[PDB]
Amino acid sequence: MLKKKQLTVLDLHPGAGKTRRVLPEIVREAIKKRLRTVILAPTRVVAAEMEEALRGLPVRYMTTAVNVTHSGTEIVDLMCHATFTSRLLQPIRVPNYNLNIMDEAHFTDPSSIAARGYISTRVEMGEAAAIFMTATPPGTRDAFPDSNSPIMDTEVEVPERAWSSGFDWVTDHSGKTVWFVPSVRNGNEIAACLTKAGKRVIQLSRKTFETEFQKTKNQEWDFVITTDISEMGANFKADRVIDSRRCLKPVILDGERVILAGPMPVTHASAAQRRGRIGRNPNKPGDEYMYGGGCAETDEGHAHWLEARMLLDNIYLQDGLIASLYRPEADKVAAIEGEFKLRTEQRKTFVELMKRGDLPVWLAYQVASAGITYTDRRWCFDGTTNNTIMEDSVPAEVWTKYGEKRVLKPRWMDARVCSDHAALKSFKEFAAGKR
Ligand SMILES: OCc1ccc(-n2cnc3ccccc32)cc1
Repeated sequence: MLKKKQLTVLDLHPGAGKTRRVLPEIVREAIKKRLRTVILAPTRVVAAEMEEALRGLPVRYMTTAVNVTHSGTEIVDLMCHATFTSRLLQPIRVPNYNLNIMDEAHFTDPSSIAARGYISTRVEMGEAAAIFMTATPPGTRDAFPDSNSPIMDTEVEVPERAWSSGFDWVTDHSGKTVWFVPSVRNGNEIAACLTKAGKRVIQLSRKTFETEFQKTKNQEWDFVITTDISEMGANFKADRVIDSRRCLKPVILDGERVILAGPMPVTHASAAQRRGRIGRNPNKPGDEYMYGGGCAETDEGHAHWLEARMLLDNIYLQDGLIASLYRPEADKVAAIEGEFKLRTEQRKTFVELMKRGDLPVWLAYQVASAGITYTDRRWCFDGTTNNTIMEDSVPAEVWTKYGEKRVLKPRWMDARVCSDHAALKSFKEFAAGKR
């Protein structure tokens, strides 16, 4: 695998030991061959699990998820997918890694797709080697891969709302269930219904995942209600997955706004990862996978692949060359390489709107490309009436940094800034000039 110009897809089935068995063998070989190596973890939770798998090996943990004293002599770096792409975008030196290892390489967040684009382009140029570790590479059509123990697969109607009757199988279960929902708001309603029926429920989503995932270890629980973030190497001692088989799809309409379309079917890769949360213990056969819909290739025309192009157009590779998307996922977007390349000062603005602003990539791009500076929030208030953001069925209002109460009416509307109470709170703080 470690030979230059090679990209290896390590596609062992979920739970086959890619992270805890194969990765340390790769890292030992890389250190023997003096290969400057990066390991990319999808989440801080996975970064911390990797530290335990790699304990004893000289690895620099570029994450405060790991409390360690480095020797200063490590040639293997470990960081999150998003940290890698973030450092590439910023005026910070990123070494030209001889070996690029991406764990949970199916992750479809924009920064992960961009990282795979950059890495696969370096390999195609003859500059580097890469290993992409995932049971579900792009375009996989198999939702039911192999497992460590037999799984009971059942197609069944799954609730997406509070229910009073007709789903006794949900609550009659005496084990632990991981339940994949299409959104935070949908999970909130299911979680409230289970709580009212006497169940102990933990909710996971992107913003809460590091903090809340620890509860799955520290407290007894009956249900984990999760969004798709638990597709990225989240491990549970569970005996059942309930899978809506539904997700939200960010869609750019008419180049001018982002909507959260659906819910609609998950990809086969997502469904396989959701199912792959169970059947992991060869001593516990008959874990259950209950699934409530079919799969579809809903990654086609998904905003994340366009956002990945906006990130890659703004990463230096060599002169004016621009990294391509990883070939198997390159058709998911109709984009022109370089169309989103910003001049130096607009690029800095773009980066700060994502990093400090915490805005979605698409929205950061609209603001930066308009020649707006990071602290200029006038655009949060001067949009069309149809861009009015609602809070409890009334227009949302903030006090501007000038001390004026104004209706939130962004010039560019991206549904992800108000998809749940926490998102809208963060966007209100941004519009007010509070970060
Ligand atoms: O680019 C942002 C960012 C992310 C991670 C870190 N970081 C945390 N612990 C570290 C140890 C070694 C090198 C970098 C480290 C710094 C900066």
